[PDB]
Amino acid sequence: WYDVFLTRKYGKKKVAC
Amino acid sequence: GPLGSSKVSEQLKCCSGILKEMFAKKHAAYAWPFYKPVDVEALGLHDYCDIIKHPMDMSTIKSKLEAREYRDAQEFGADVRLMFSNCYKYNPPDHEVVAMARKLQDVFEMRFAKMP
Ligand SMILES: [N]
Repeated sequence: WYDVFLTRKYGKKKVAC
Repeated sequence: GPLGSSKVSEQLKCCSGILKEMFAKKHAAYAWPFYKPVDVEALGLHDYCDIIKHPMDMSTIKSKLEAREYRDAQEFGADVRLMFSNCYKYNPPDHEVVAMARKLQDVFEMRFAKMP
């Protein structure tokens, strides 16, 4: 799943899993 | 010899099998970014719609196929490839999600290359 906090924080996809 | 009339119907049966494989839990570790539409606003990807004209994902493809919205295998394959090529346009080439896309696309293209 996406790390939504970090995806929003840098405006690029960050994977959480 | 005799004529036939069912090329289209067997093509789409093949397509459901490919999509079923793509959705199989066996691939979940790299398929999950493609299950659902990119949630552009929630994820804060404010540039996504500047780069991507036509978003696509496997849930949408599944809905279209089950609603008979593909004429043939070519139309189904075009949406599958659109979802992957969107990924490759939007994300940097060394991004983890691009590697996941290329791996899942191998699953699709291997089977899509075969005669039905
Ligand atoms: N992950």
